[PDB]
Amino acid sequence: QPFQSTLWLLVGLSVHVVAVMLYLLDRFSLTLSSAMWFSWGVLLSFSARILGMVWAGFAMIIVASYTANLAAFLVLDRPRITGINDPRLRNPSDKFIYATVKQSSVDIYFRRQVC
Amino acid sequence: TFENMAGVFMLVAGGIVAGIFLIFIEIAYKRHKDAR
Amino acid sequence: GMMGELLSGQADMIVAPLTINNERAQYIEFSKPFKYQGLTILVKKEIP
Amino acid sequence: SVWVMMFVMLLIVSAIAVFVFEYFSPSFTIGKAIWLLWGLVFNTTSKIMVSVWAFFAVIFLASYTANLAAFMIQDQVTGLSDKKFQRPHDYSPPFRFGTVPNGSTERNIRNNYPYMHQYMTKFNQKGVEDALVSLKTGKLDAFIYDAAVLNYKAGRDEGCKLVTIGSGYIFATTGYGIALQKGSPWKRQIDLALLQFVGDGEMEELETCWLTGICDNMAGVFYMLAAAMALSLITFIW
Amino acid sequence: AIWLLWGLVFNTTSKIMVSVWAFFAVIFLASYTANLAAFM
Ligand SMILES: *[C@@H]1O[C@H](CO)[C@@H](O)[C@H](O)[C@H]1NC(C)=O
Repeated sequence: QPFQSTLWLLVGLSVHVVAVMLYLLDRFSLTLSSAMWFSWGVLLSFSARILGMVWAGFAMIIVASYTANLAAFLVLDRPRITGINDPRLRNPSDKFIYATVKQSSVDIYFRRQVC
Repeated sequence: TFENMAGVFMLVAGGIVAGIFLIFIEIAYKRHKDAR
Repeated sequence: GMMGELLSGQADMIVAPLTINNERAQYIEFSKPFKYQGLTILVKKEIP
Repeated sequence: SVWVMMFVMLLIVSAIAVFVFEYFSPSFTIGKAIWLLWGLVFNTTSKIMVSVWAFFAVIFLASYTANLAAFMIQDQVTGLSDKKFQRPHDYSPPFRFGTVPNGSTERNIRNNYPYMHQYMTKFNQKGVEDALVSLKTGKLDAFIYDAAVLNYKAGRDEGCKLVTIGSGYIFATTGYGIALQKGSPWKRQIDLALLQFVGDGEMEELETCWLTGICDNMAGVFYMLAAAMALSLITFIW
Repeated sequence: AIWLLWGLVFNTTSKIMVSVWAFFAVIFLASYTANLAAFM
């Protein structure tokens, strides 16, 4: 997933910091993995209601961002060459090499054509 | 705001207004059916 | 119009947004231009 | 007005079912309504009318997400009226501006900003092409020269890293043309021909011959995280 | 097992490794649906 690989750790950090806060809240009115199980189940009541709401918001934000990124990348990358009208032909660098066979009609056309 | 949003906003009010009357008449219909 | 009024003596100096054409320049001298603009197409807004 | 619309709709839907539940009482207090409302999103014969509304809301949010995804697929100094040009010593990195000597824009700058020579003299060059390599190597920050030359340099630049400031900002246009000596009677013969060439399209067809050129999520996540942290801390306090 | 497999789509410590696979499959099918929508 080369779609901003530096930002994928942020999602993991976000989904990890919630677990310890949930466990602390549960301990302040279910020891090791119950909080993680509940979080993953709701990702798949006062404070608990707010936690569910923020988890739903996180899921909605994640799915919306994924859909937007996919839609953008489908058109921005991996969709060209036009021809003489392309200004890069008039100023060709070493990156692109234009070549043909000598003593042909192409040489005569290039010699006769202006600009 | 948008046309779809405006349509949904106009439709939900009519839907809930119709549903209130539907529930009110359905309660009476169920009570009458149970009485019979 | 304005060119006819100038040629008839009713006016001497023309200060207005007047374009530059070959026919106009063949009879009326033009000073330095103010701004460089062209012609565009105007279309009324269409609701979505 | 979607925000106010949903704000006034949530209040209505937080009682449209509470009234029915209260009428059915003769079930518990508003906690049930809150639970149902917050479980309705994502994943008794009166629940059909709220299930259909939930399905409609799911369709609406899917359409909103699709519209946002479709919309998501489609800076520097604003000109010479910035205080940085007047006082380049305000910031730790000094501004590196200059131009070739014995030119034409230097006198125009002098007639308007005569105090810029103290900085122009320290960054003078011996050629227009030296500005490009100076900028590439960091020896200069910007190049002050004619707009036409800059457009060609941007068009022929490798990688398109060089670009004119803004959307082609032009100040003191005074476009140049063909010069002619005093007293020459050929001005009336040449100006008409040049105007005819311009108006007949010779300039437009010859433009392509030479004038060739090539032409946030993080903030939202941070704001949402800050809002969630604030809600969590205020809930813990309360 | 058949019921769990057929209910896994859309909406004991060994269920974590199948729940993560279910989430990955949901992401995959969402991507497939997006690609199909964009292909039209
Ligand atoms: C500019 O003119 C001065 C005249 O004294 C001359 O010494 C200098 O070499 C000239 N510079 C360029 C780049 O022509």
